[PDB]
Amino acid sequence: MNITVETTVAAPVGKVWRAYTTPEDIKQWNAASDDWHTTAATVDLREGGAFSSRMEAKDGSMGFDFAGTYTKVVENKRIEYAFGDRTAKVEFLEAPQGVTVRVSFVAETEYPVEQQQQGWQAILNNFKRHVESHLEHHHHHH
Repeated sequence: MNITVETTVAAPVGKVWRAYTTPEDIKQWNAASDDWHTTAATVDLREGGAFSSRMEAKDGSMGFDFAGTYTKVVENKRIEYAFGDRTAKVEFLEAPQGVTVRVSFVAETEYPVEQQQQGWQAILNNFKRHVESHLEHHHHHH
Protein backbone atom coordinates (compact mmCIF):
# COMPACT_ATOMS: atom_id res chain seq x y z
CA MET A 1 0.00 0.00 0.00
CA ASN A 2 1.54 3.27 -1.19
CA ILE A 3 -0.01 6.65 -0.48
CA THR A 4 0.84 9.62 -2.66
CA VAL A 5 0.14 13.04 -1.20
CA GLU A 6 0.99 16.19 -3.13
CA THR A 7 0.48 19.94 -3.23
CA THR A 8 1.79 22.78 -5.40
CA VAL A 9 3.74 25.60 -3.77
CA ALA A 10 3.77 28.93 -5.62
CA ALA A 11 7.42 29.35 -4.63
CA PRO A 12 10.55 28.31 -6.61
CA VAL A 13 12.01 24.88 -5.81
CA GLY A 14 15.22 26.60 -4.73
CA LYS A 15 13.37 27.93 -1.69
CA VAL A 16 11.12 24.89 -1.25
CA TRP A 17 14.17 22.61 -1.11
CA ARG A 18 15.81 24.62 1.66
CA ALA A 19 12.56 25.15 3.58
CA TYR A 20 12.12 21.38 3.69
CA THR A 21 15.71 20.73 4.78
CA THR A 22 16.51 23.59 7.17
CA PRO A 23 15.59 22.46 10.73
CA GLU A 24 14.74 26.02 11.77
CA ASP A 25 12.07 26.23 9.07
CA ILE A 26 11.10 22.56 9.34
CA LYS A 27 9.97 23.03 12.94
CA GLN A 28 7.62 25.73 11.63
CA TRP A 29 5.69 23.38 9.33
CA ASN A 30 6.33 19.99 10.96
CA ALA A 31 2.80 19.65 12.30
CA ALA A 32 -0.39 18.02 11.06
CA SER A 33 -2.45 20.74 12.71
CA ASP A 34 -2.13 23.78 15.00
CA ASP A 35 -2.86 21.29 17.77
CA TRP A 36 0.64 20.00 17.08
CA HIS A 37 3.90 21.94 17.25
CA THR A 38 7.59 21.21 16.79
CA THR A 39 9.79 21.51 19.86
CA ALA A 40 13.11 20.44 18.33
CA ALA A 41 14.43 19.48 14.91
CA THR A 42 17.77 17.88 14.05
CA VAL A 43 18.34 17.35 10.33
CA ASP A 44 21.59 16.27 8.69
CA LEU A 45 21.26 16.66 4.93
CA ARG A 46 23.43 14.08 3.16
CA GLU A 47 23.36 10.54 1.77
CA GLY A 48 23.61 8.55 4.97
CA GLY A 49 22.47 11.43 7.14
CA ALA A 50 19.51 11.23 9.49
CA PHE A 51 16.77 13.56 10.66
CA SER A 52 14.85 13.67 13.91
CA SER A 53 12.04 16.18 14.33
CA ARG A 54 9.99 16.32 17.50
CA MET A 55 6.29 16.82 16.83
CA GLU A 56 4.31 17.23 20.04
CA ALA A 57 0.72 18.30 20.62
CA LYS A 58 -0.38 21.21 22.80
CA ASP A 59 -3.10 19.04 24.36
CA GLY A 60 -0.37 17.70 26.62
CA SER A 61 -0.80 14.01 25.93
CA MET A 62 -0.04 13.51 22.24
CA GLY A 63 3.58 13.66 21.11
CA PHE A 64 6.16 11.65 19.19
CA ASP A 65 9.57 11.84 17.53
CA PHE A 66 9.80 11.58 13.77
CA ALA A 67 13.15 10.12 12.78
CA GLY A 68 14.44 8.82 9.47
CA THR A 69 17.58 8.25 7.45
CA TYR A 70 18.31 9.88 4.09
CA THR A 71 19.37 7.06 1.79
CA LYS A 72 19.20 9.10 -1.41
CA VAL A 73 19.45 12.86 -1.71
CA VAL A 74 19.02 14.58 -5.06
CA GLU A 75 19.35 18.33 -4.53
CA ASN A 76 16.33 20.34 -5.71
CA LYS A 77 14.74 17.25 -7.25
CA ARG A 78 13.94 14.26 -5.04
CA ILE A 79 14.45 13.14 -1.45
CA GLU A 80 14.38 9.39 -0.94
CA TYR A 81 14.62 8.39 2.71
CA ALA A 82 13.72 5.59 5.08
CA PHE A 83 12.00 6.40 8.36
CA GLY A 84 12.03 3.53 10.81
CA ASP A 85 10.95 0.51 8.80
CA ARG A 86 9.13 2.60 6.21
CA THR A 87 10.40 4.54 3.22
CA ALA A 88 9.14 7.66 1.45
CA LYS A 89 10.28 9.68 -1.52
CA VAL A 90 9.60 13.39 -1.80
CA GLU A 91 9.67 14.48 -5.42
CA PHE A 92 9.52 18.11 -6.45
CA LEU A 93 7.55 18.35 -9.68
CA GLU A 94 8.31 21.60 -11.46
CA ALA A 95 5.05 23.02 -12.79
CA PRO A 96 4.43 26.41 -14.51
CA GLN A 97 2.39 27.50 -11.48
CA GLY A 98 5.02 26.41 -8.98
CA VAL A 99 6.50 23.27 -7.46
CA THR A 100 4.26 20.30 -6.77
CA VAL A 101 5.61 18.49 -3.72
CA ARG A 102 4.81 14.84 -4.35
CA VAL A 103 5.29 12.51 -1.40
CA SER A 104 4.87 8.81 -2.08
CA PHE A 105 5.26 6.74 1.08
CA VAL A 106 4.66 3.18 2.21
CA ALA A 107 1.61 2.83 4.44
CA GLU A 108 0.18 0.05 6.58
CA THR A 109 -3.13 -1.54 5.64
CA GLU A 110 -3.99 -2.40 9.24
CA TYR A 111 -4.00 1.33 9.89
CA PRO A 112 -6.64 3.76 8.53
CA VAL A 113 -5.24 4.76 5.14
CA GLU A 114 -7.40 7.89 5.06
CA GLN A 115 -6.04 8.96 8.46
CA GLN A 116 -2.45 8.56 7.27
CA GLN A 117 -3.12 10.27 3.95
CA GLN A 118 -4.98 13.25 5.42
CA GLY A 119 -2.31 13.51 8.10
CA TRP A 120 0.46 13.98 5.55
CA GLN A 121 -1.88 16.09 3.40
CA ALA A 122 -2.49 18.40 6.36
CA ILE A 123 1.26 18.68 6.94
CA LEU A 124 1.73 19.52 3.26
CA ASN A 125 -0.90 22.26 3.56
CA ASN A 126 1.00 23.75 6.50
CA PHE A 127 4.33 23.34 4.69
CA LYS A 128 2.90 24.87 1.51
CA ARG A 129 1.64 27.99 3.25
CA HIS A 130 4.80 28.35 5.34
CA VAL A 131 6.91 28.52 2.18
CA GLU A 132 4.46 30.87 0.46
CA SER A 133 4.31 33.14 3.51
CA HIS A 134 8.10 32.94 3.76
CA LEU A 135 8.16 34.80 0.45
CA GLU A 136 9.08 38.33 1.45
CA HIS A 137 7.85 41.29 -0.56
CA HIS A 138 9.46 44.70 -0.21
CA HIS A 139 10.55 47.32 -2.73
CA HIS A 140 13.38 44.91 -3.50
CA HIS A 141 16.04 46.02 -0.95
CA HIS A 142 16.59 42.42 0.15
